[PDB]
Amino acid sequence: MTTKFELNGQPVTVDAPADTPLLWVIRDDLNLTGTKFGCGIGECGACTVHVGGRATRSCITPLSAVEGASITTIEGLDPAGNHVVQVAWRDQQVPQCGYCQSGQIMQAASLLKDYPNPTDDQIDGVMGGSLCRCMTYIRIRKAIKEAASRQQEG
Amino acid sequence: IAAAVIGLGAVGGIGFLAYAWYPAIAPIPRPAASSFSADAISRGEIVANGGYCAECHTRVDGKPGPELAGDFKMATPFGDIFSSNITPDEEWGIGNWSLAAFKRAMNKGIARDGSQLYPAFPFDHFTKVSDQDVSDLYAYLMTRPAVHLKPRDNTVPFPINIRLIGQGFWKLLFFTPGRYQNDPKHDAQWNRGAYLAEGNEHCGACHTPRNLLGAEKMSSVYDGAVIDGWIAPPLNDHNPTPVVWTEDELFQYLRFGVAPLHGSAAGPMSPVPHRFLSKIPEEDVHAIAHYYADVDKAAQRSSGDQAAITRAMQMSGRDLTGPQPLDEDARLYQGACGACHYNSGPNPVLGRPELALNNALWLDEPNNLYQVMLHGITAEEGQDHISMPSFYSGLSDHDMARIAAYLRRTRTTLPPWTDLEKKAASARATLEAPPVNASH
Amino acid sequence: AATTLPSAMPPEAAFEPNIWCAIAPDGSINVNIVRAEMGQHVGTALARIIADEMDADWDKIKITQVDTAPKWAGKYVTGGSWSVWDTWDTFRQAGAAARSVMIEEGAKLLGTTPDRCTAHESVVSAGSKSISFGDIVARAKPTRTFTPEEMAKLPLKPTGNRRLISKQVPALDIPDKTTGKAIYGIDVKLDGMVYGRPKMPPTRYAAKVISVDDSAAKKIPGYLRYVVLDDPSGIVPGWVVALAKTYPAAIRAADALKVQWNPGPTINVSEADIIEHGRKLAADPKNGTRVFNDKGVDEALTIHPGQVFERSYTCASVAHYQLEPVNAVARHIDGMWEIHTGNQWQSLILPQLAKSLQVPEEQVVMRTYMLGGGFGRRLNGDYCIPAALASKAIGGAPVKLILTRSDDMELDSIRSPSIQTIKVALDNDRKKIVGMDYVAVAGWPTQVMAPAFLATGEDGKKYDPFAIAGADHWYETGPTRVRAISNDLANATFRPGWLRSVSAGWTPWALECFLDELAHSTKQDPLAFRLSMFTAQGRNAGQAPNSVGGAKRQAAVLQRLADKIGYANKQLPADTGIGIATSFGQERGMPTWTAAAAQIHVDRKTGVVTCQKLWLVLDAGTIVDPGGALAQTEGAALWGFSMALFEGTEIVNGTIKDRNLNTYTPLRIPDVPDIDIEFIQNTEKPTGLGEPGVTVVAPAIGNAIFNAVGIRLRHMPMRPADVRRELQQHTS
Ligand code: PCD
Ligand code: HEC
Ligand code: HEC
Ligand code: HEC
Ligand code: FES
Ligand code: FES
Repeated sequence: MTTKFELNGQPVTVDAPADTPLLWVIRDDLNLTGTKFGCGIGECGACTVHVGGRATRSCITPLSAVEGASITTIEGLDPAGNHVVQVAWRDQQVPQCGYCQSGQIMQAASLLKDYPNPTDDQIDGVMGGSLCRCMTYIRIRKAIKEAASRQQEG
Repeated sequence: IAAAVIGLGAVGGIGFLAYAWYPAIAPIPRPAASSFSADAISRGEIVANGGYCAECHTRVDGKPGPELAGDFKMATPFGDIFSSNITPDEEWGIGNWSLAAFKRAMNKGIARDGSQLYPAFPFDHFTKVSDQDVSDLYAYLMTRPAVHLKPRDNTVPFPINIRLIGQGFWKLLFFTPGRYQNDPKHDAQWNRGAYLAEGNEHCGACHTPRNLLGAEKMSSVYDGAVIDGWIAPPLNDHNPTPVVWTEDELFQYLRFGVAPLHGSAAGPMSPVPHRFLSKIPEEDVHAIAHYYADVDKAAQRSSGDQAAITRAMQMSGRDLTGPQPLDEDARLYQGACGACHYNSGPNPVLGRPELALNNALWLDEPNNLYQVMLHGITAEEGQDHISMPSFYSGLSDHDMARIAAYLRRTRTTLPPWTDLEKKAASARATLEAPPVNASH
Repeated sequence: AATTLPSAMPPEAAFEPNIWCAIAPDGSINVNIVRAEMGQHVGTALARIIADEMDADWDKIKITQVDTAPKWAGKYVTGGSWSVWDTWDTFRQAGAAARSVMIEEGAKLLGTTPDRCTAHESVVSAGSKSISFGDIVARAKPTRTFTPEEMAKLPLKPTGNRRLISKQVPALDIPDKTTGKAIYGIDVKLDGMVYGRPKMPPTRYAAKVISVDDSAAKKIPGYLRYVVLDDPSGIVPGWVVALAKTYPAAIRAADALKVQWNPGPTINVSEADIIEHGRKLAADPKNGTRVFNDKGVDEALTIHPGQVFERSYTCASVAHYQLEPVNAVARHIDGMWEIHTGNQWQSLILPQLAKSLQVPEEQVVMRTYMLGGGFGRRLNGDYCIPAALASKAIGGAPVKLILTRSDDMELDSIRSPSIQTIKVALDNDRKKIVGMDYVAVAGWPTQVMAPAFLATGEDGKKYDPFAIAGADHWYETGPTRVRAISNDLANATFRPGWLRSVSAGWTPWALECFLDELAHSTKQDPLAFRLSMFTAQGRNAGQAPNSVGGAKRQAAVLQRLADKIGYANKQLPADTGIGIATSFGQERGMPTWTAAAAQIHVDRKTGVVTCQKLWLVLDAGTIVDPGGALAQTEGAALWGFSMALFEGTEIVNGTIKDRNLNTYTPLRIPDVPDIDIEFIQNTEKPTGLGEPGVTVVAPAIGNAIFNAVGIRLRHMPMRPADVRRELQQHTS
């Protein structure tokens, strides 16, 4: 029943059924509404979180699968919200409605961890799962490239 | 006729009785834990960790059971077999067993009271364990905490529940007792790897196909089998993956649970490198990897690895880059799976397993792919710290069949599978909805 | 007052010259925004307008997304791209009033006549002496208030070069959305909250519950009860809501509930049936309401039966698939029904909520939150009623009703499939259009949700403005008759809804494709043919201040496109073409003249159509927010691209066939083409920009296809299978 794991760097122990998705454990049990609910079948990426530093869909990830793991949400990406991906998102004015942008930012951070220089093909391959209904992809690509360039500067 | 047939039948019966029947060693008082030396305890701990003693001797169904207490359920095709208690319990355990009785059980599969054990207990592999290892792991077992739990009763029917006749006949037909014999044709490392792989680690227990009587087909060793719905792929030349299982790949897979090219160890192989092979000396895992690389014949098949990797990289990004208004199964795969399974660079990125190189798409059946789609992979199941969402409710049987057909056609060069929807339903019929997500 | 965006307003009272702006004693200036924040950054643009007119420092400007209050009296409507266009005059007058009060009080404090003191950057000065707005409020303590007719006569600033308008400015809501701090309707948490999930009836309308078996659901841990909704307004008939302490428990309980239904009379209606009914309706000339019917259309059409050019164009169903599923929290606290949800049209759903709850309209209040994408789906508001009814069933305790994606798609007010027939009669030379007859049959969302907002045509009969708009073209086609017919089959089967650029996304498709077809059939250049009919004479002369210049303005942007893309001397390789299409935007009253060109390569083997480049030129008057305008136009162009080539669904057994992303295929990041968007620069009255970009993308691509391989497609979306079928037919 009780599943213990490290969320945003803090150890937590959630008492919920082991079949409960990580999305509704984070949103309701832990009161972290940064993660959003989209399709619910792991095809839109709105619920993307970071398990062990890797982007994953929390909508179809059961609680029992994250026992003793390290889960990072959009609230834990940076203490002050000044992550390179977040700064590039703000400078490029990417978010229109902002519902997908938490998952989009988490997936972009994971991509930058995977490919430090995401080409167009790499961006298409990695960010293809994430869906934006407002269609901010033109700004999304530019923000990803700008964040990559800033990271290489650093 | 008459006298002749009666005489020959009596001779055969007395011979079979003499072969099958074994005397019962007199029980001994429980040995004190202080008697065994400390180093022997550690050596036995290593040996028992190698043999996965606590894997199928711990109750998993229902509530979790005590360590090494038995009562583990095995869904044998002939019935249900429940592992005996091997904790040093006085009555329901090996506490009254002596060293000779335990050694006899290890080398022949005969219990203390003389009864014959089922081949579910892989004595055909443990019979090669040397005397020193047997004594060490006996000392390790006798110092474990005692548990007074009784294993449940088996549901095996007549005429297989009769231990004497049935198990004696099975041992006569297939079992061959005897310790592993050193092969002078190979170096010490290869000999150690062969001794472990065919002995304590019993890699062929579920990697070698079995006939109708549960005996491993010695003419098809390491040819891959089906266990728990999953498929254990071949451990020899017959592996269908385009990249050869080199020594480095084997060592990485068997020690850390993830290989740079093939992928991670999921399903029934979740514990083997994680729970057991990681607690034994690194030299043993290196020897096992070297032995299997020799068996796999990697020194001859490793020439085409670079070409295979390049081809897999070419086909990995297919339909994932650029506009895709034509193929709908490709759209479904890209939306559902292509986000974390796309590779572009000359080599795969650790944490993004390459499906074009994985056995899930190159095997004869989609069993592994369907099982991975349904169950998912937990944080510590395959590669460390990283996890995989379960598509039990996200994808229906039709959608899983569509994804499997598209991946087989595109990510491999093999002919398409058959009866994908029926196989998807069969795979789904072996679990109980890991997520309450639903929300289709 | 719910959420002040940049930061919380100071708690030291304020001076309110009107109901739109307030000035705090410390200099902070709050602007009350009643438009829904569904992603268009409307609050930032409105704040820019009011601050530029007020002559105030932008760093002291905060915007409050106020809740529904009697003081604003049904001004909570956000659709049809009216936000900036309608708020221009109002916010300019409000800012002028505030600036006048500040100037007078500063002049009084400084001992000078107001005729010499000047205000800039939130400080008014008279020579050397100066005083800030906050100091003015703290010292003078003004109490003057302005009625709307008082502000209507103020000396507004010249509409020329402005200080804050048409300048780049970061949006106020983006920083919150980047760090996951923006609160949506689905993020609302109340004390004693109980989660709820519906069990969708087999049909949208006329479904009756016979029996409910909750024995299976009682074994679900956390499941509380089930409520069969009794709707006085008849908006959600035959609904059964399952309640639980946790949302997954509610989902499992709703799945495990056994409900028997009477399916209704539209259980076996398909999309082909709807299109056939539309054809039958359009066949009869007496059906429908003529938006305008010039005299002599019949005589012009029937004088020469051998010189009639007729075409028909069909558009399939499209689903919103807004990312945030429809949800709402409802409770009854302090003798008032509170509804927490994201809505686009609160003034329309408030009377319906009051009727459903059987309470006076003054006892219902809707708190406003950020919208996870409206796109016209949140104009409906039918998702708030079940939450309120479920809360009323248990005595007013909070209930958070959340719909899953399958339920959201079942309840989705999809864009009804439409069929349009255009028939023209030409002259003796077969070069000029003499008479025109336009008919368009589709579902009427306004006739269903907001019957009081129907427009009146030249026939004198009520019609849906959001089902014929875009067909009232500005071309010179002689006697023109434009007819709008309501598809009763579509209205009965499902709930027709407003999509992005409602009715302006498919009328330009048929109109521009037909114009190009007629130009090619008469051996004419489509650009010259279009420009020759932009005479701007008669009804197209244009009015003021909205459509100043008339059809000529449209021609201008078209000409601009013809210069931006090198239309005259464009040489392209084989199977490559360029297609152009123009439109006047959303409505004749508020036109946004737009033109688009698409470069398309068609694969003759697989039929795949790839857009190499997409040019857009728009004339929306003054561009209040350049970054916001560019973002809205990019989103609209991508929405049009997705509807033209990628999106699209079907109606099977009276309900939409697709239920999630496993079958629905909206546009994703790899499919984005190269887009070049340009805005015509002038000082005219601003018009809408969120919707118009969708208008021209779909026909242009189609035209480009005809210029690439020579096949004409008259159905949306244009899938590769259709191109392959057309090519195979042409091979014969
Ligand atoms: N002249 C001008 C105009 C405009 N602009 C910009 O742009 C925008 C917009 O505006 P408008 O035009 O006014 O619009 P509005 O009204 O505000 O909004 C509305 C719209 O919006 C659009 N867009 C969008 N986006 C997003 N993101 N999301 C959404 O949902 C949406 N939706 C859609 C729709 S649909 Mo109808 O309702 O359907 O019927 S209508 C609509 C703003 O913000 C501004 O900033 C400018 O600048 N200028
Ligand atoms: C799963 C495949 C097993 C592994 C790995 C090991 N054992 Fe086992 N063991 C298993 C079963 C199913 C049974 C029961 C057979 C029967 O007749 O029902 C057993 C039995 C034993 C016993 C017999 C004890 C008794 O009271 O009869 C012993 C002493 C035993 N097993 C020891 C043992 C050791 C030391 C292992 C590590 C090398 C080991 N087993 C592995 C199943 C499995
Ligand atoms: C039964 C529980 C097993 C035992 C004992 C061993 N293996 Fe196995 N192995 C098993 C399964 C069910 C699978 C497939 C699961 C998957 O998703 O990977 C495997 C896989 C391997 C592989 C991977 C081969 C490939 O992916 O191409 C290797 C190299 C392998 N197994 C080797 C191996 C060795 C050396 C073992 C003795 C220590 C061994 N396995 C034991 C099932 C079981
Ligand atoms: C991102 C969250 C993923 C999505 C979406 C899918 N997969 Fe995946 N997969 C992912 C990871 C990080 C891993 C390895 C995890 C580990 O701990 O082992 C996997 C694993 C697989 C495998 C097994 C290969 C192996 O290395 O064991 C297969 C066959 C597989 N994934 C296939 C697959 C399919 C078909 C998917 C669409 C339904 C899919 N994955 C989605 C990451 C992610
Ligand atoms: S909600 Fe998990 S990906 Fe759509
Ligand atoms: S910003 Fe509205 S969905 Fe991506």
